[PDB]
Amino acid sequence: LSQDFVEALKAVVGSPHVSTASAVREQHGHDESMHRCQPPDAVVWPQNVDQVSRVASLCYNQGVPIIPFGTGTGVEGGVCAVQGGVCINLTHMDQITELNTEDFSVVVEPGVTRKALNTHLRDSGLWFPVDPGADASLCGMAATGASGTNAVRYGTMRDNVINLEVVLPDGRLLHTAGRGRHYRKSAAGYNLTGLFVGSEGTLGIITSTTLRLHPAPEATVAATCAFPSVQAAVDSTVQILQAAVPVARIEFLDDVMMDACNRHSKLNCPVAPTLFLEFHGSQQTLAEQLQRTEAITQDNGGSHFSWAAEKRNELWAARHNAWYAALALSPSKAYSTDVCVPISRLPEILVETKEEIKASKLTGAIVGHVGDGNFACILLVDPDDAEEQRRVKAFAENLGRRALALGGTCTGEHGIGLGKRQLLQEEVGPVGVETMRQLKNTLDPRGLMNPGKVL
Ligand SMILES: Cc1cc2nc3c(=O)[nH]c(=O)nc-3n(C[C@H](O)[C@H](O)[C@H](O)COP(=O)(O)OP(=O)(O)OC[C@H]3O[C@@H](n4cnc5c(N)ncnc54)[C@H](O)[C@@H]3O)c2cc1C
Ligand SMILES: CC(C)[C@@H](O)C(=O)O
Repeated sequence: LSQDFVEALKAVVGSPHVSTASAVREQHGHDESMHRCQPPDAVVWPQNVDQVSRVASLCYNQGVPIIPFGTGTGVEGGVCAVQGGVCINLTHMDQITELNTEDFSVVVEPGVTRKALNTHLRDSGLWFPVDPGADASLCGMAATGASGTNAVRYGTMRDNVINLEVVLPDGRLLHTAGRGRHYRKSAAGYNLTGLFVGSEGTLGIITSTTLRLHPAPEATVAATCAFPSVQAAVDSTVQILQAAVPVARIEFLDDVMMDACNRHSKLNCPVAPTLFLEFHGSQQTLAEQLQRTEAITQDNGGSHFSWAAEKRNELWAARHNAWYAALALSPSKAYSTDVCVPISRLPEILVETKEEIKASKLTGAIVGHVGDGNFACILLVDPDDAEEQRRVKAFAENLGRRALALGGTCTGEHGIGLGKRQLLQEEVGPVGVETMRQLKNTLDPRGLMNPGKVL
């Protein structure tokens, strides 16, 4: 990467905000996944949207790849600079603007995390529900199409993103639903917002997100329920959803995951396949949701609810850190699967996955947003064991195809990145692939917008 080009970058954002140092680049060449670190040629921190546009234009017209970088908590190698180029760390734009409490909406820049937004919303009676376990950039969550434990009731990022400000690859500024606009529904033209949610930085750079806010629940109750088998826990989940109990959270941990979270946190739950549950409503509706949910779990051998305030906070902090609890079993890197299937097929595939984990030499922990028909298998890797690494690939790839055989999807929330590109081709077929690629080509003709990812 030439000296003239570095100086041009410095002319846009300022000398302290451009780095070609090896250590700085290596810190931006990987996320939380096992994908090998591939350092960008430079890291740049733009200070405002005009600078983002000018950096993109400079890179695009010089043939230099662009890698958007949020908080680096992705798990599919999205930020890995597989073709080098300029990593654009967006987190110095960290302002919350256009807070509209009366319309339930807010605008956030990429440096704002969910924790920052909800802390600033304290005493407002509103909150933002989509809750990945990591302290992630909200614009990064828009880019990956993230969900979370609350999504079963309050929706995913796709459900809660109202508008996006996007710097297109050549530097043009797009407001996907129109500058400053926010509303509950629209039929005006083609919905551009949904195209950029889940685009993983391959269609442009999200520089602000307009988010739907939600009213805080009147009352909240959380509990855990232990089961004799995976089958019993997942049958309960499916029957709770089919009875239309509006649970706020319903999370599955197998016995391995439960034990790992016990060891990594303040919990001392029975080591067994377990559901973490949370209910929102008034006192009347809570008692009614509880009684219907306990009846279903009892029918499948579930324990009486272990109730949980500080202890719901420790409960959900343990769940949110399950990824790190799993890593701490083999102090190793990990790969995560992320399939999502029609809910009636969830018992088949979860039980089958548990049986396959045991039948193989591999270690795995299972945790899942099962209210969405979604779960993750966390598979540890010795970073220096090449034989283990292909067995992990082979396992994750066979699980993905089993989900596809059931009518599901290879990723419910994490995205495709580097790891699921072949599975995506099988999921949507040749006309789906060509259509997606035609969309990529019109927004990024030169193929410089995070190349090598998704497609
Ligand atoms: C402990 C843990 C728990 C997690 N739990 C969940 C969970 O429950 N649900 C879930 O969905 N994910 C979860 N994740 C994954 C991850 O946190 C999410 O995918 C999150 O949305 C990534 O955001 P980020 O800014 O950290 O992404 P990064 O890793 O910085 O980037 C991810 C991808 O998005 C692109 N990108 C980032 N920011 C932008 C932007 N502003 N504009 C355009 N493209 C951009 C990058 O180029 C890359 O391709 C978890 C991760 C960890 C470590
Ligand atoms: C599996 C990890 C990465 C996240 O998706 C979670 O559900 O906690």
